[PDB]
This record gives sequence, C-alpha cells and structure tokens, in this order.
Amino acid sequence: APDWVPPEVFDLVAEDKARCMSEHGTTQAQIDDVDKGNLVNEPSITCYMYCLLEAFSLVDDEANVDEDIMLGLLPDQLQERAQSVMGKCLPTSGSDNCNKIYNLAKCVQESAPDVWFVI
Ligand SMILES: CCCCCCCCCCCCCCCCCCCCCC[C@@H](C)CCCCCCCCCCCCCCCCCCC
Ligand SMILES: [Cl-]
Repeated sequence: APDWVPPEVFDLVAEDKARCMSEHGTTQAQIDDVDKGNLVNEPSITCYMYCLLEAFSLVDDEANVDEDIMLGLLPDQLQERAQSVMGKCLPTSGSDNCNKIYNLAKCVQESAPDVWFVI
C-alpha cells in the first residue's frame, strides 16, 4: 500500500529515537498510540516528540517550528498541504516546550490524519 514516508528515515533517526525514549521515559506503546492518532498531554510522549524534532533542527529552543526545513523534508505532493496545515497550526503555544508540541501535534493530526505519523 502507498506510504509517503521514505524508508531511509528509519535508520537515520534510530540513534536519536533510542536516546530520546531513554531521556524521557517513553515507551514504544505510547509511540504506537500517538502514531494511531491518540494523544494526551503526558511529558513522556510529548517531550519525546520535541526531542526528535530538535534533533533534526525542525524546532528551536522554544519549540518554534522551522517551516522551511520542514517543507524541505517533505515530498513534492505534500508541499501545499503542509503549508496549509502550518498556516493553521503555527505559531505554536503552550506552557512549555513539550506542551507546545502537544498542541501542535493535536492540530496537525486533526488537520491531516491520513498522513500523520510518529516514528
Ligand atoms: C501535511 C504533512 C504533515 C506531516 C505529517 C506529520 C509528520 C511530521 C513529522 C516530521 C517528519 C517530516 C519528514 C519525515 C522524514 C523525511 C525523510 C527525509 C530524511 C532526512 C533526515 C531525516 C530527519 C530530518 C527526520 C526527522 C524526523 C522527525 C520526527 C518528529 C516526530 C514528532 C512529530 C510530532 C510533531 C508533528 C508536527 C510537525 C509539524 C508538521 C506540520 C506540517 C507538516
Ligand atoms: Cl511556531
């Protein structure tokens, strides 16, 4: 079945994934849950998401998204969708970096459930 995500990403993120899970107490079960579109404002999962974004320069130290870098990572068929979604979902806000990413995740997942994923 079609999947926009390219296979190369998985090995590329492996080291950071392991580190981020360890740092924040994230379980694979929590990742599975958010991947299926189920998310709650639990730091062990929200901080994991922040951690991974940060690792790949997709956010700054205050969880502001670098839209150009994000766009650069996405395939051509997703560009306009991403700009539309980002139009809606940015700027981020929340009580802290992890909560900012929670709010962002909620917005993005709701706006584009069919393309949503978390590694
Ligand atoms: C409409 C499109 C929506 C996108 C679906 C949600 C997935 C967003 C995760 C970001 C992944 C973007 C590219 C995926 C890999 C591209 C492969 C290219 C390899 C180049 C090096 C690989 C790394 C740069 C991979 C970085 C992985 C970051 C994982 C972050 C997971 C946490 C997501 C939580 C927040 C989501 C909002 C993030 C803000 C996104 C707004 C709009 C797109
Ligand atoms: Cl932002």
